[PDB]
Amino acid sequence: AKQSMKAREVKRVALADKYFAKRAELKAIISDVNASDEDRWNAVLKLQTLPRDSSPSRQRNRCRQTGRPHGFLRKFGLSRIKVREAAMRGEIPGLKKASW
Amino acid sequence: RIRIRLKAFDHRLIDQATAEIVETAKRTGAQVRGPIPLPTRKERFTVLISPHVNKDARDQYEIRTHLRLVDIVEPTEKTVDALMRLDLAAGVDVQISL
Amino acid sequence: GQKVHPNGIRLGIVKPWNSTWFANTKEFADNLDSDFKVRQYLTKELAKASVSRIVIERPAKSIRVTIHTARPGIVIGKKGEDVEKLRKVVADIAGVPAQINIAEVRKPELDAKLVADSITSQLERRVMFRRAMKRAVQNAMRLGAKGIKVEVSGRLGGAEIARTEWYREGRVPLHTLRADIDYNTSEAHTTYGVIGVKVWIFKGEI
Amino acid sequence: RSLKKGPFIDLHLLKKVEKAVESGDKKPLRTWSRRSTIFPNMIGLTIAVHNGRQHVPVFVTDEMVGHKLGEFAPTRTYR
Amino acid sequence: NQYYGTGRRKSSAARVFIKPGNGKIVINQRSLEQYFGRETARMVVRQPLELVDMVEKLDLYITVKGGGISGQAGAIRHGITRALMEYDESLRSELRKAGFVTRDARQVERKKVGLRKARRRPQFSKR
Amino acid sequence: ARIAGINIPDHKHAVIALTSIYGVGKTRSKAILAAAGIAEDVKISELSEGQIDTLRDEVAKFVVEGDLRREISMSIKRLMDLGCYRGLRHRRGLPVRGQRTKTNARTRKGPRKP
Amino acid sequence: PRRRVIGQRKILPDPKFGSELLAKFVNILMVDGKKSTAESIVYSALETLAQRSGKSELEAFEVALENVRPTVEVKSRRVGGSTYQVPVEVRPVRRNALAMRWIVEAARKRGDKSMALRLANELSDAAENKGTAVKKREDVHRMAEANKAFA
RNA sequence: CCGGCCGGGAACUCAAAGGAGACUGCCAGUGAUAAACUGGAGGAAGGUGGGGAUGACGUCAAGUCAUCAUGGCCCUUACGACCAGGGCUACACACGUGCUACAAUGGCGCAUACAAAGAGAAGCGACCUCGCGAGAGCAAGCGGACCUCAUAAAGUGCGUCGUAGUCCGGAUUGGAGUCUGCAACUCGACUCCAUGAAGUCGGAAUCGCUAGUAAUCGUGGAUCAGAAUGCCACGGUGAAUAC
Ligand SMILES: [Mg+2]
Ligand SMILES: [Mg+2]
Ligand SMILES: [Mg+2]
Repeated sequence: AKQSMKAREVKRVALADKYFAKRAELKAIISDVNASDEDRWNAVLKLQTLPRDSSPSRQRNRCRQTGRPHGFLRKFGLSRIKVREAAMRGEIPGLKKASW
Repeated sequence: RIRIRLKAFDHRLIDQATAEIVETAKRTGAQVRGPIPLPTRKERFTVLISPHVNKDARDQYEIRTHLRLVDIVEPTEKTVDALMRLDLAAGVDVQISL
Repeated sequence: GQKVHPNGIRLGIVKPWNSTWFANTKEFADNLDSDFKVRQYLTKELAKASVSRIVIERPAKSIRVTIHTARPGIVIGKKGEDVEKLRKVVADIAGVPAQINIAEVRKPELDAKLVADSITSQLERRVMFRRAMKRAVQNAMRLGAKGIKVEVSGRLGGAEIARTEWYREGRVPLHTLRADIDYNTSEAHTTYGVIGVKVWIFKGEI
Repeated sequence: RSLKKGPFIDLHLLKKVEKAVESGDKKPLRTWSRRSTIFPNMIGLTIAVHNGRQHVPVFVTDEMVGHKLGEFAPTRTYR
Repeated sequence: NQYYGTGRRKSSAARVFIKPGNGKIVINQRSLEQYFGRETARMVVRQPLELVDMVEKLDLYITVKGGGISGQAGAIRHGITRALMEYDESLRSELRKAGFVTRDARQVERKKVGLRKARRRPQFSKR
Repeated sequence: ARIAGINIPDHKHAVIALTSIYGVGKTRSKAILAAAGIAEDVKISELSEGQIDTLRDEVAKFVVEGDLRREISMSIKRLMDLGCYRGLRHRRGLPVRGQRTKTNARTRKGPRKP
Repeated sequence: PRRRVIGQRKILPDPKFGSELLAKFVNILMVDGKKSTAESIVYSALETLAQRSGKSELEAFEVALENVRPTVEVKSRRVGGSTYQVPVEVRPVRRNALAMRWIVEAARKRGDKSMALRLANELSDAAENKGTAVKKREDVHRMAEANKAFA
């Protein structure tokens, strides 16, 4: 919930998909079975300048409103104790409680 | 020619969403094929209602998404002219695929 | 958590939905955040105009926002300038075309949320909470209610400890899964502390 | 173990020794890139391996061939 | 001529067909001893037939699937009870006394929250 | 019966004696009997010495007892030479196969002393 | 539980030749839910008994069934606190399961060859009274001979 | 071209809905003819027939102000803010859950039979190619009862092993690797080769369970770039008592 944490997710997501996350021709095409030329280093040369703010592997992939690393689920965008309070309040399309 | 594949939540909603498709296509639309049950997926999982404590407290939430086929077989023009820009029984999803 | 929300188990059975639209899990959360933030902005914009309830629908990305009010005279304003202004901000925050529709309630003593807003305006003025509850329950029972269960909890009246108080007048079936009851939750944060309310009203059986 | 094609060398670890292979490095080096390994070029160094409270000066013999700096750093104090 | 035997024994769909004239028993285009003549439930596929007539009066054509070997071998034991209806009364009142005609509605219980199996509680400590 | 000089794998099948031989395990025996042209359905007490010397010649291509522990010790001396964590741990006589050490390594760390 | 007083289920007879005793005989030894191999090794062990006894299987054990089956067990009557033996009559409704239980406990013994070879030899050992489940009968007879006329 | 692959049927397996039928519906009886219950045919289905969400005033002022909330207090060129690196996996030492075990109702090899529930578009990937395997290229196809993840396993037949820690069993390290994401050792997983213990079915004490349950043997999901025996979920096989 920390201001700095919730802004730290923002400062990462504003640029990750704005940068090498899509600017990825130097990601996989360079890293192949091609010549053992400078390419093997040229891969790391760009990444040494690149921040670890921008990499698909980096971000926690959590909720947005909370700022909490846990409770988030991939399909929703919200943490557990908020998404359930909206769920059984009704604000999830077609989501209800059944049994077997 | 119009393979109609509609997907919706409720069986008492998709029935009243298919009623209009299957009614308009007989008065105009030349002997559509028919509706098939087309079994469905319900997305059954157990989501953590858990607060900081008491893991043993759980929730078993689902979303029942119904699946149905129509497959208007003939390439009749009045079919598309009756099925240009209509959406009924909001809470569903319909499409017109040739 | 022994008592579940006595509508979350009755949602897709007898009671209307509140986020009524079909889609797929690639823009779903983007729809969800846009719905939540704009719903809270509209309840921060129309609270003094009494919003009993708000319903969200997304048909073919021409969404429908229904706002059930008791005082629409100040909602529309001058021939709808306020609503035509509101149609802009919702579409700004949501990125989708919006069709906004006001709905009406005649007697505002039919919504548990609309009376809980009254309680929230009541107990933030250093007023007698019994004079609020015992009065609203009789004002509701004289017009009619086969069951009402109104609970106030917390710092009520300067208890300085955890205390719950309930007024039950009538048949309140919080277990029978055939009936229809209205219920909503509200809090009022006075200088002492927060005061939580739980208002159950059983009117419909089918 | 590590990569199939190209051992991972950092650019701050690589280059500082590249042009000093010509000179002798004269000194320990403030290495904050402990995640890379050693190649013939870096043997003979007095490098300062990152270990937190300080940076340990470690001599690099020719036997430190296929090993990384972060491994012989005293993070396991244990008395 | 042709008479159908139904069945749903233990999530195992039984789809049987019976003809008069012979005593061959083919399981999904495979024979008796080819599949389970010496295996689990090797004879309850005949006990319906061996209650009255099996060897050469009535020949069978079975197609049972959707489970385990034992479930497929019992799907037929229950399918023949529904297949023997050309003498419905004399074939149904004869076997209801010994059973073999009930569905045996037995479903494998699902994983229940907390319960580490269908019924097993997680282990305690007490202290 | 005599292979490797010291080991007597009597009454062991052709490849079982080689899996039980000092130096190699499960698949190298299969590889040896495939490179030598022998089946693995009979004990060692039936094959004559005309082929046992050939098995001993064929197994002379891998690392054997005398160099097995000595290559292991060359690596361990590299550990006593470098100073890395697996030299530090190995120089304290500690169990042998991975990473976890705090709560459960008791068999090869011995029973509790006090 | 404290409330209900129901009994056991119906026992499925064997499809080869109907024997409730044999069915239980297998289902007491049953382990782990893998009954295919158990059936592979028990009926194979009993058609091999068919020659060991000279006659069929239902009568192969009836000459020894009695030998396993005693007249007494123990149930402690408490007149202030006790934990030692007090003899009582054993119930025949489950004395069959008791007899098929102790002889499979003994069949796990004599272990040099596989199961099918040894449990039938144990059946012969109860035929000629050379089994340990046969001595269990005298052991409970001794656990009854001592304290008579208790309650 | 014995692949429903091609016409064809829309019987059928099955499938999504609307209903249906289970109901003490009838009968014998100790008993207050009551109530009901042991119970009998009928009965696809015997007593709430399956099972589940459902927690009644509340209680320990139980836990939670580090899900969130918001008074009261305090700090605020610092208790705020930022970077690299380590830690949580450090370990004489207790205990608490579970897989592997502590072999022959078993181990190794060819052979070979059938699931249900799931998931899949900045994601899965048939097929083909290289390899013992891990896995790397080419990459049509599916936002899906059609294309795929993905070949179910114990099973069934059969050979051998035949009592020694022995073809049981495999770990806390060697050596060479394989993928992931800048990045694999302090700190990821996986495959192969090499070594091979403990333990020979157990003391106090104590835990799970009334059926298709226990026991169980595989599968998938989540979390996710990666990262479980575990969590949650699918189904296969299949007991025991209830005096
Ligand atoms: Mg150690
Ligand atoms: Mg406490
Ligand atoms: Mg217990």
